[PDB]
Amino acid sequence: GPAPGRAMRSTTLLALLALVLLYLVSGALVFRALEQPHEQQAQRELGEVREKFLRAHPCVSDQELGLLIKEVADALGGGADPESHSAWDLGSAFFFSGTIITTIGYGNVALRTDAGRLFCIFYALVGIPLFGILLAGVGDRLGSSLRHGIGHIEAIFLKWHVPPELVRVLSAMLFLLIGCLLFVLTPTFVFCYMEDWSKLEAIYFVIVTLTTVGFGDYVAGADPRQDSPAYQPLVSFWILLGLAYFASVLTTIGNWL
Amino acid sequence: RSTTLLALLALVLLYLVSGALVFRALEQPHEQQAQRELGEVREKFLRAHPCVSDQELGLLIKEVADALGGGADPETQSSHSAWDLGSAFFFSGTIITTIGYGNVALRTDAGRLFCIFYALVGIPLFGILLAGVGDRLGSSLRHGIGHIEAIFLKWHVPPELVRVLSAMLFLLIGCLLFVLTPTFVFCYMEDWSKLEAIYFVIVTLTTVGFGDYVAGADPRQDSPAYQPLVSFWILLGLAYFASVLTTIGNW
Ligand SMILES: [K+]
Ligand SMILES: [K+]
Ligand SMILES: [K+]
Ligand SMILES: [K+]
Ligand SMILES: [K+]
Ligand SMILES: [K+]
Repeated sequence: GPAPGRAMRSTTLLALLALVLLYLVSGALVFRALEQPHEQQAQRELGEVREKFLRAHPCVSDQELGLLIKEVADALGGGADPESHSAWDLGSAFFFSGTIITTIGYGNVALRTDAGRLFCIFYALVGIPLFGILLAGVGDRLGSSLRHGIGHIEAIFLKWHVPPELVRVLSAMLFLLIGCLLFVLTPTFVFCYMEDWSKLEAIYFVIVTLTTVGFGDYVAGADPRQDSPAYQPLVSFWILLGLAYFASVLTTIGNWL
Repeated sequence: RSTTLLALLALVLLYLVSGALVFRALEQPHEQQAQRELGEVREKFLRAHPCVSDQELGLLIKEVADALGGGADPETQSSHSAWDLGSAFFFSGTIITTIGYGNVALRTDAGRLFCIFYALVGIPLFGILLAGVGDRLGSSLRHGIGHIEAIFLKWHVPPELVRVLSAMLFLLIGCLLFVLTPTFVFCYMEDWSKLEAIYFVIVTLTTVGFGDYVAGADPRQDSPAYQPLVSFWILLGLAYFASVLTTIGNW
């Protein structure tokens, strides 16, 4: 009814369209000044690296070095450690499978085979939607489990003569802030040391992860090697519950709108 | 229902295992193969030049690793900006669509902090327009078929089956304009293989966005339309492929 109806009005879209278009333009102008100074430090920057090895070592020709770069190119282009770290063992392959259905897709360990790409194609067409079924399912019992809990302490708020305005003015904020505590503030200060990131990196990782954006610029566990069996299912378990609570909030306020 | 959930949970969990098993078989050879062959080139170049120590080589192989990771082209030796307004505009399209290629990673803390607030706002905001377009796109499209549909209902074809016929044609002309045509273009303009043009589109459409393949990211192809017009298709491609998923949930 309202979902197509509010969009059925052509003026609502085209105004929102130009809004989004210029919302993208504004973000591009900001993103430019924030990052343009420091990105392409590789294309021409390696050019000085070659000479600083042609100068540093007269014993090596440029063509010998040119082949060396081309040799290590196909080496790095398939899996090479600049120094066990197998990125396709069942542990990490399970992680890679999860990034597909969650639509996170870090791509930090991309597919090489034309057989693996085809397998992933059908794996995504079927795997992704049925994952959302379970995620929306968990959110049903998860949201109810909080409200069971939300209700118990709610009794105390109303008794202390804070008006029926309490809801809807309070029980929404405390409901989200406890989730903001458990699935954002708690993991960040954990990940701030568990991966030894800075303050913003832990927060930046969580958001891009939970928003299913998944740049792949930040997993850093393995930062060098996965190391511990703690993180492996638990973080995916955190992502799962992170998405579930994320789903609960977007759905509940969907009703309130 | 807790009965369907916990049962589906084991179904989903094993679906990941079954996927991880086959993924291992199709990738563990190729990745670990190069890991062994890298040690060869380390030896092979330590042989050719005893003048160069391994530590001085260890720095270099990491420098070229830092370079190649940055997308440094090993082809010739020595402008096409990445954070130019045209591609930075496309970069914003990666977050709000939750595609997030990550091919051009961020670096500045100010850029990441601004991206934090920009992502939280833009993503549900985009979904409103996307679904909004998908409603109007589906409506304007459904408006067009009716002309042809009126002719089809004369050949004594049962209206019960006329229902099913259009349902096929709905997705067929839909994928034709948003799967076949994009892949045939990507297989041509990017000269990717058939399994790379399809692979790019699908991973992009489902917003998985591995970033390994990105159309228009190729610095050379300077056809004036290609850079943002693909993203224009991405919008319509997202809206259509998502609107079907809603009707999929119904049927
Ligand atoms: K996504
Ligand atoms: K990515
Ligand atoms: K990379
Ligand atoms: K989505
Ligand atoms: K993604
Ligand atoms: K991604």
